[PDB]
Amino acid sequence: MSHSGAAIFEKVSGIIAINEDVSPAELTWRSTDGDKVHTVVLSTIDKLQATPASSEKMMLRLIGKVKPQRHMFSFNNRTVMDNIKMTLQQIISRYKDADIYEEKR
Amino acid sequence: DRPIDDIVKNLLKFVVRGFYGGSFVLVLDAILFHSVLAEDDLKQLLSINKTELGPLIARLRSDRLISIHKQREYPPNSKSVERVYYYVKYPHAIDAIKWKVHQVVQRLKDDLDKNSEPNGYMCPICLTKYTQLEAVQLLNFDRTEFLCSLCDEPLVEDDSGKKNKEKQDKLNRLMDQIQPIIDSLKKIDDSRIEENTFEIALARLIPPQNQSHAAYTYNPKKGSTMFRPGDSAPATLHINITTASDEVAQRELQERQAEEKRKQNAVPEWHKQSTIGKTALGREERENEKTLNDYYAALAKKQALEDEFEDV
Amino acid sequence: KLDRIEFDPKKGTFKYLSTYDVHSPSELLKLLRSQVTFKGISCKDLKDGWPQCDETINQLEEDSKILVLRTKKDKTPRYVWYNSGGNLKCIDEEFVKMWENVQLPQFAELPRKLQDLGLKPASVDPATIKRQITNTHMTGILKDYSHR
Amino acid sequence: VNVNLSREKILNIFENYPIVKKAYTDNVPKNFKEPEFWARFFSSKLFRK
Ligand SMILES: [Zn+2]
Repeated sequence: MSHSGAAIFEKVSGIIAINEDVSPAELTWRSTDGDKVHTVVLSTIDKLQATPASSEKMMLRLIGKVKPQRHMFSFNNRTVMDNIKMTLQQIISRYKDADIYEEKR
Repeated sequence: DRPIDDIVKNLLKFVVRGFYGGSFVLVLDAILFHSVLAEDDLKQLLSINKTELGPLIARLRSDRLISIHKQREYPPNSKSVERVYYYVKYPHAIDAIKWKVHQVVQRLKDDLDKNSEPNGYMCPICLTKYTQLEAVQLLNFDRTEFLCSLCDEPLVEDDSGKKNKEKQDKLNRLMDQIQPIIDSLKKIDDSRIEENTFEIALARLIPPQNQSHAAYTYNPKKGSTMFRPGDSAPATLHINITTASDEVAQRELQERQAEEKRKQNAVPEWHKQSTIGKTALGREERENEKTLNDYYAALAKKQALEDEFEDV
Repeated sequence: KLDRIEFDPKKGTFKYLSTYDVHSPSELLKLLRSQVTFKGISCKDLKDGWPQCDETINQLEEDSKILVLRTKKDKTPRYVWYNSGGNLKCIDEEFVKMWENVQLPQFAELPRKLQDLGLKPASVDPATIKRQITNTHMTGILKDYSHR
Repeated sequence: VNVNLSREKILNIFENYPIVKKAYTDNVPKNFKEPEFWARFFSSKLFRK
């Protein structure tokens, strides 16, 4: 209950899941009927934008490093949104560390 | 999640499948497979008309196996309309189930006890039941037959004299049939369940449809003191690997810090030397290596969207 | 070019492709299980491409393997769902009537009643829930370090 | 929070613990890079144990 949840992508309701077993970890979103499927490699993400907790809107956006690619998601429950955000924070942070080390060396 | 949640779900599934008809299973199963479910979505999931859905929801609501939640919604493109959501409040359903199971068992036990008492009497004409005590005082002068009051007619002995065993069989069957419910309740009592709410249920939501009109979000009105009945319920780690070059670099930084550290306590120059005589104040190896390598090689050879946002 | 037609390059043949490729109770059972949502599969489409469906569906209904929605004009199978629970029929009609007869008390009083009988109530009364100067030439340099 | 590591310390960890080396040789480099492994290792419960 910390790697899956309901989310809305491009005005389409679906289930958002975090797949960490396969390296690199990628964010996969699937529609309820399975017609639409979206996959994003977390290694390409540069920053993680999230709406403030003081606003009724509950969007979470990931921006890819370079017309940079932008992925936006909307959730339903703040607890689900926060739980996904905390997990995503760990993945993005580690990949950023690897990028710094790779360029540093 | 938690093992208890499955136990509660299993108890609900058995109760609905046994003590209710067929369509009831479909409605409750859909609302158990998913979290809070909009009425419109529920209709199309089961493809049953609104009129048929009414009896199912109403009876389930009456037994408190399903809870209701109405909130005002403001679609960006259409006039506001009130939406109805259905979910399961486990404390409510378990509480209702526990009482009903006890009542049914108690009723049979009381009925079984009642059948063990004398039969009684009744009047065929006025269909008025008379107890043994009441019939004794209405007998005739000859004291041969009981007489009715309204009709003044002989009474007839009542039935149920042969049911002493039938009711015992009825109680025996129900206890054996209802075994899984008690076993589930026993495990439920051992654990502690948290009361569910419309917002809480949304955490486990599985969207029913692709473009459902109903917004499965709970945006409570800002700072509202109104209270409705039955609507309230009870850091990053980075690691840097230091090599030999970095180790000496850290030593140089530490040495610089030590040099600056003493300065804050170092005495000034005025303080050091007595200043009375001064003025006033104011106003090639590489080639040798290659031949060695060639020579040693010979030796080896020889030897071998603009919205407010924050950065998280 | 159509989607409901299947081509066979081995013999150069066109076949009537069906929405659901099920021709056995095992295939139907797994298809219902694989569903990610509780949207039943139409029996109108299930019948197409399969000679008999009512006979197979009826047997599964007796076995309590699937849930079947039947019409009202006459018993005819419609949209079906996988049975995640136990036996569909496990309570005698004489006890269902008794369950119908029993009427629950007011919810605000039900938890109290169970405690009287010695049964632990998994609920609480909603009424018990409680809601819960000089030197002005430093206009903004002075930070309020009131507490430590 | 930052933690400093050195190759001499890295070798010491392998020598004093064979489980860490076992999960290091069969993973680095096949799926990801060494720096992520140690950050992954420290955040794991194996390091705590
Ligand atoms: Zn009479």
